[PDB]
Amino acid sequence: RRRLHSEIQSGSLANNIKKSTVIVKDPTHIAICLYYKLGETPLPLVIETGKDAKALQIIKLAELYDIPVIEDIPLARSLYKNIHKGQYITEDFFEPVAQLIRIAIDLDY
Repeated sequence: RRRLHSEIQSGSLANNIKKSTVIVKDPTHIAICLYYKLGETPLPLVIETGKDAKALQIIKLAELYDIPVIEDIPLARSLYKNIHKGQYITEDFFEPVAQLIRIAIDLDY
């Protein structure tokens, strides 16, 4: 039998958070989920975003799945405005996102 629309939506959101590399948040309720996989993605990409209730939801799922969350107001707002879901970060973001990822994760290289 088919699952409820709400279950497909919640399940879909959960899976995208679970596979996120790092989430960048603003306390006014923006959350940006970055995805990077060495050899697959040439650059980090924005996999999910949210504002207000959706931001709160993303942040709570992040806590559930132990995904690193960094507060960075200017970077959250700028990514929100500029890098839409499915898009790679652009050059102005390379250094700030690199630094973000190094806060969140121990590479390696």
